[PDB]
Amino acid sequence: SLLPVPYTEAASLSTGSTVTIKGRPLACFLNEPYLQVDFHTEMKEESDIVFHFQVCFGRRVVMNSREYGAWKQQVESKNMPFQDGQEFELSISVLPDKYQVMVNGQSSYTFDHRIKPEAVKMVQVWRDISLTKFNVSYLKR
Amino acid sequence: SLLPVPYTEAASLSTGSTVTIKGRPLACFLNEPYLQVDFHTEMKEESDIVFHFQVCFGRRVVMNSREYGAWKQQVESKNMPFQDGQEFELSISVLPDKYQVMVNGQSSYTFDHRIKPEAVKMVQVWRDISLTKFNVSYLKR
Repeated sequence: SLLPVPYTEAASLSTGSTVTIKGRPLACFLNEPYLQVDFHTEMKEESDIVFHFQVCFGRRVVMNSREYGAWKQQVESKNMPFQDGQEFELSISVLPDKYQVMVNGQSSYTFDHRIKPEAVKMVQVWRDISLTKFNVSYLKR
Repeated sequence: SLLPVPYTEAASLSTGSTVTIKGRPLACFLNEPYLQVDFHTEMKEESDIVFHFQVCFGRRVVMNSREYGAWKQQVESKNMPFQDGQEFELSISVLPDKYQVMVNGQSSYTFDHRIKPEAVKMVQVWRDISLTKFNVSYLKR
């Protein structure tokens, strides 16, 4: 929609940071659109990924990290709070021990830190969505 | 790029028809962009799919049909003629017994007809590509 997709923003994260995303799938869930959010260690798209979050709408969510070019241990969830045909609000909070993903206000996934969040330099949001809002908060020391 | 993605065009197919697509992946192959081409039986995106062609660039290709709302027997290929970071030219020829997919001029996949190609009313091209050319030929009786 308003923001370009794939969407890339330079970013820094630490405990207390929140990444907020508002968007809509580009296809009905029968057609299995995807959503992906990657927290990268550099601006380059081939850089390592501290937190990879990939939704296959209506089916499953996979989370992982990519470290020195290699994918690590995948975490697979069948939790599916996203609603067919609807706009979603996604919040990703940086807690001391993990990322916490809220979907439409509901805690829905968490992922323990494998790499310190301070390693993040870029966030990419892409695949089969339109994006109307993206924000990273910067209020904490 | 120039054409909107997801790209939808009303279409009719019969023996001798060719669907030609020129585009570029939106991500490096390390990030596993997808490409999908679906031949639908109606203009509605939830309609049945006579031919579903889904590339995970650098990894695999899956082909299938969706008949009365249900996916049928998946065909999986590890053939990967697509080149990292490059524009591709995809041709899909309607032969009497099958679809034949050419990638950059090279025969790369085929899929036997499960539903007559005359059932097609729409083609959708979507997922992680930009599109510069789309054509369906209409030269044959």
